[PDB]
Amino acid sequence: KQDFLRKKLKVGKPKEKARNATDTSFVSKTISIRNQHLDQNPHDLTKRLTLLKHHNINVRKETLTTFQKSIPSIIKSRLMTPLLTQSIPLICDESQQVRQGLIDLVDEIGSHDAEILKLHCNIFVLYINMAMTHIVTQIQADSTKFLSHLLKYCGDEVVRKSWVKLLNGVFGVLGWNAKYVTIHLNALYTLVEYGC
Amino acid sequence: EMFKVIKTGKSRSKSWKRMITKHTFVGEGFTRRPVKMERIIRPSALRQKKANVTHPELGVTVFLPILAVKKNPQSPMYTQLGVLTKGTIIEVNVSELGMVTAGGKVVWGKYAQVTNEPDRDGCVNAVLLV
Amino acid sequence: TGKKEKSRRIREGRVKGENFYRDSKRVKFLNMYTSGKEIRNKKGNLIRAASFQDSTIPDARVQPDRRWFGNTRVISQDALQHFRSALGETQKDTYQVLLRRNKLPMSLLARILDTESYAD
Amino acid sequence: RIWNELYKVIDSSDVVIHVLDARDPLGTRCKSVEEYMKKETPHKHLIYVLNKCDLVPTWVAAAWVKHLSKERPTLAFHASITNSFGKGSLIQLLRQFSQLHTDRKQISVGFIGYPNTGKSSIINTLRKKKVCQVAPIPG
Amino acid sequence: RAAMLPTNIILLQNLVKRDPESYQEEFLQQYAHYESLRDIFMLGNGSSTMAGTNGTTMSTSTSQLIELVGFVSQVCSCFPRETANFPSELKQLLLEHHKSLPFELKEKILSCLTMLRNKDVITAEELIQSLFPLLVAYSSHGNSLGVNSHAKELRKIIYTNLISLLKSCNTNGKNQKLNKSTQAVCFNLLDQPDSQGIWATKLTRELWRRGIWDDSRTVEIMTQAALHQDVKIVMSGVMFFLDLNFSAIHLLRDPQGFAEKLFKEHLSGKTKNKFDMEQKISLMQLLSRLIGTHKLIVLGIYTFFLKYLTPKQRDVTRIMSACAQACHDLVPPEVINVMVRKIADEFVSDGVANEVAAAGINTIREICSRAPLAIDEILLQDLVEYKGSKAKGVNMAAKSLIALYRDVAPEMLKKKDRGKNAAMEVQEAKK
RNA sequence: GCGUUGGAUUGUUCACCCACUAAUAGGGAACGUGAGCUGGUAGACCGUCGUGAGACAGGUUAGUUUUACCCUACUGAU
RNA sequence: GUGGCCCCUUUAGUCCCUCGGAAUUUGAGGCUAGAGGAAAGUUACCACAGGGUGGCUUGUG
RNA sequence: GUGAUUUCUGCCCAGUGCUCUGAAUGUCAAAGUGAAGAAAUUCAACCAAGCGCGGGUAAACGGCGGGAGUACUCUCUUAAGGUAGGGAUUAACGAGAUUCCCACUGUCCCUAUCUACUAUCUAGCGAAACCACAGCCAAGGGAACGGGCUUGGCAGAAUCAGCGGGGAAAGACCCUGUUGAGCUUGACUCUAGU
RNA sequence: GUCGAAUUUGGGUAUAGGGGCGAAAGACUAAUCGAACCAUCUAGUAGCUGGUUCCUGCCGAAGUUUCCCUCAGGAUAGCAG
Ligand SMILES: Nc1nc2c(ncn2[C@@H]2O[C@H](COP(=O)(O)OP(=O)(O)OP(=O)(O)O)[C@@H](O)[C@H]2O)c(=O)[nH]1
Ligand SMILES: [Mg+2]
Repeated sequence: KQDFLRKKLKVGKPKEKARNATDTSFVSKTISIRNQHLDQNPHDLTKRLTLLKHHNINVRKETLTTFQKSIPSIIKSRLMTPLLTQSIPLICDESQQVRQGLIDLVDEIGSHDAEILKLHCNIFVLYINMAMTHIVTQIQADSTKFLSHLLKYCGDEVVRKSWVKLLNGVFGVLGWNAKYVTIHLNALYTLVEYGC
Repeated sequence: EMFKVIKTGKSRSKSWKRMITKHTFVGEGFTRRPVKMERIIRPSALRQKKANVTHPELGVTVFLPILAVKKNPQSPMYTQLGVLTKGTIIEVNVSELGMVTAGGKVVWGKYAQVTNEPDRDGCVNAVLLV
Repeated sequence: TGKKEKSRRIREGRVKGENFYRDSKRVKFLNMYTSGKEIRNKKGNLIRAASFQDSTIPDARVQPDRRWFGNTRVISQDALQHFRSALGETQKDTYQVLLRRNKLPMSLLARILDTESYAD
Repeated sequence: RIWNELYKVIDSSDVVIHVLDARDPLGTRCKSVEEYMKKETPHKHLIYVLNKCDLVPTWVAAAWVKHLSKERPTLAFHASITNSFGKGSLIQLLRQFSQLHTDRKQISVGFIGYPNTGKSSIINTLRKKKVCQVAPIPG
Repeated sequence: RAAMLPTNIILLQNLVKRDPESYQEEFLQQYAHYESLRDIFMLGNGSSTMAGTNGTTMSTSTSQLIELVGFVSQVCSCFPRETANFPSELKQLLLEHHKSLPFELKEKILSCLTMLRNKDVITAEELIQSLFPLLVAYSSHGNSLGVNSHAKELRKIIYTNLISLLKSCNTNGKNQKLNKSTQAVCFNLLDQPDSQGIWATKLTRELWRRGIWDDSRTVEIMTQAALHQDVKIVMSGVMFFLDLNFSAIHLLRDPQGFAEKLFKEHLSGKTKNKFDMEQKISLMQLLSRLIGTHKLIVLGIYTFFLKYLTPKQRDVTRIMSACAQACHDLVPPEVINVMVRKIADEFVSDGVANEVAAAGINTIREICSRAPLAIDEILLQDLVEYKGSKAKGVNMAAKSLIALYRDVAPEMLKKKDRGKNAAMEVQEAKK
């Protein structure tokens, strides 16, 4: 318990700094804030793109409605294929409201630009035949609406690629109740038509 | 005579808390501890930053900022608490005096010994150790 | 049998109150809230004073040393001025922040009455 | 009595948030405390939080945040247990300060400002339940 | 409960494990969903870019596949039909994409393969061909530099899973067919000179420590690693042969040539100057501890030490403690005399400090304990000068040298030091 | 010797504010342990802590001692 | 000149004692000589039994 | 467990618990098996569950970030993002806690008056608490404090109605038992049940 | 405060003490409840308090001196008969 002391001479190690040498070395980190996006920018829909994954349901519905309204000014741009990539998996969504909003969006984008549907037809049919085999019946029922609205616009390359997956998925979901059966039967009519 | 007992609770039955009655030096980045975790209380009024240091030569005194407490002769716990009792030895800045060693290195810290009991006087008066 | 402090200490590898919970270090901390207390006998008189209340007047000496009277804190002019410049740059910017701030030296940062005397 | 609590809170705090009303921040600023924190306590951080941003348009909030980010970080905020704004940004900033103060073992954040600015509501928003009493009356 | 049963897997599997003749349709209702899910997976904060993610939120498709994989892997043994291609689907899901799968799904498949191998559905000979190629791929430096690639965690998972596999296989009897096969891949990794033998060395050390790979074939792998060009592989080999050394030295094929090749390649030959001092010292330790133990002769060691035998040098107490460890009864004492006269000139000279002199004498007497006739009486006397030295380091040191030569060559000492029995033994034996 | 006020303020008052006034002086006899009348344990909630029972750095709320007819003193009365 | 300056573990017994109806052989106990060295908190929901001026000050660091 | 409706409901199975018809190996009781010995006995092997090990679960207790390159250090993502600038202007009920306004008044300045039953006096009836002895003051000693002691001021019967200063003259709080009980917990020893 | 109902109530009946019942206050369970009441074991017991009955004569004290895991109930030196 001394007021002054040495460790030791400590042969082999670096010598030491004596007792009073001042050390003028430091480091200064710089704080980083979020941006918070308070000022309108042209790149604003690119931020609403990812709200299709929002845990809330009204958020996703209103986002799909906004993208529906903003179609003609973005139909030819760098945002449409990511829009469809991020919105197609809502076929297996838990809400009739969101599925209906997506039906409306695909109708609008089909009336405007159908080459994008022709380009994205594969993941479309994959998610449709996933919904056809979904253990949830709310999702298993609303498959054929997406299918019919798809055939309405692209129609024949979908069957030129995948015919049997479609047919066996429909015959599965049919079980082979009031209006879902009618929708399945209309889809069957349109499918067999595009098979002619 | 140094620590006062402080009691906590509605029915005050727990004491466990100790207030230092005398003047103190805490440092530059003090930042009080939470109440559930603080035991030693060093109140803001009994907290000194500057002393009144006299050079025995030159017949001159200066109001210098304190840098540290190295040795309070009573129970070196008190050194870590930073208690400025009589006879306490402190490091004070001396850059105002323009002292320089052989080599041209400016001196900015020196030892001083307090000569008063600042629990009785708000002043902390000290003498430089040349 | 498995729920015994003996078996626990065996399978893993002293103070009153060491359990599956509350190791050595924790028991001492939690005893702080209680036993800042004053011990007495049955008739009433102090055996053991409360903590930080020992009540003994120590021998308060300070020995001579050649290490007093010496320069304890030294700095060269070039390092000093560079240190001034960098921190004058740093501490004007509020988004910046120094990391340690305690190991660092921050301390390094006519009159006519002589002629006329109120009376002339 | 109140200013004793103020200085107690500051001395116990490692960070000080300064809550302003977006209707009148310069009215609700309290510059003397910032000057005291400059001279006395440079080791504290002293950031701004605009609150009640839901009452004013977005461009006014952006303007004030731009005007005040020149000097102090200045987050914008809206306090509600249900529908909030700025919660994650403030969380991120506080854990930044925590990462800087890695040796202290804990970091205390005081809430300073005028009455009726939303300090209790900001705390209740961070915790996401009613922790502090709240009322439209000031005190 | 009925409508929720398809959503609750934990109850479904406990029901299926009881009566699996029932719950066939319940299993097909989920296998179809799993098929449709895998058929899919087969194929910033700036004002402009899309917002990023935190790293812990996932997709509802992935959250379903992660559950279905476990269900199917736990009831495949009850439904051998309709599941025969399931592990092959997992394998070609892993080792043909590597990147379009999230980390949680990869981890889940990696654990389901391990339990499918614990059960005898899958064999080690085809699980190894799944696990090893992913190590090299996630140690790529191009796969590990995405945004949220979990490359380090995956490289740890695959490594500990391989360890569990081989520990599993070597319990009853040592599966030589497996060990001899997965040592060949270590050999064929150490050939690739970039860094890929890391996953051979780090693994062989673990298996040696677990006692699973006590064999002559394995020590050759670490020999080749020590003889390698990459620093972190050479160090793995050296630290293996260190851990005072371990029993692996008693399974070497030629320790003398090993030490010769080491001293020639790394330290002296090209003087490439790749190793830092902290690694050079660990190489010196290995060389000296092999040499002293097995009676080797190199003779270049003893001039290589002399550059570093100076008290103004970085951490010399380790170097001089290995100097003694390379001394024998069977080497020419002149090449050690030069060493002792360097130490004596530079450590027990005029003006030197107490610790310095004590270190010198202590590292000389433990040399002379192995090579007694390596310093002569004239300097022995100069060093036993320091007996009564008042410092308590040099005295304790000199007494050790005196007690060392009191039992070995007491005639070199003077009459003052021969302690009551050496002198009596000399008086009878001098006539 | 004689007087030395009326009020506002409990997000509080170990005090201050504006008026009137000739003036708006300071104190004691209680507070040198504890003594008229009035504001400022049991139940419950939030916060900190605790594995927990519970405790508190806190905060809020509600919440039953009841003389004199005895001696003395004092005030009046035979 | 007969040196120096200040209490629970274990082993062994020639021809040691005993195992009580006699003996032998294993074990056990002695007496010898050796070598080693049971247990945490809380209670304001509580209860019981006890206990508890040196004439001091004033305006001037 | 939460506590109408409405609105919101993001992430973590590192930890502690719970759970899994979860391989082998490890730990591993009794019975049973083998070896030695003349035998009592000694040793070894085998050895269920449980543990350990690794999978699931957070409207379970906890808890609050992720990844990569060489615990540290650099880097960049942070999806508890307000869906919109219409984002919060938000019932009824209550012997619940609180502030302000109108009205109204003896709450107050500033007290006065009246009625009934008492008190009061009388006939009859007739207790209780408390009680070492008793009962005028001042100063001193004194445990800060005398009705009794010392020194002084004084002191005249027996008494009625009132008063509440004192005496009546009958509290909390603090501490201690190696106490009594209640409660809790991987504190110790046990135990029903399984 | 409430007053047509989760309403108020009589009689009969069921639940019994480490047990019951509880729209939960540790509330109620015959003026008794953080474990009812009666008798016995039982003159239960610590610790501490209170008290302990006739006269005279003669002698006549004591307070760290040394220790058992610190208080502690003690064991002892010395003093007196
Ligand atoms: N619209 C809106 N109102 C807010 C916001 N924050 C607070 N308020 C409202 O402001 C009122 C008063 O502010 P407080 O929450 O009490 O803020 P405070 O005065 O600092 O709180 P205290 O510390 O308790 O005094 C509250 O009753 C809220 O209703 C906000 O972000 N937006
Ligand atoms: Mg307020």
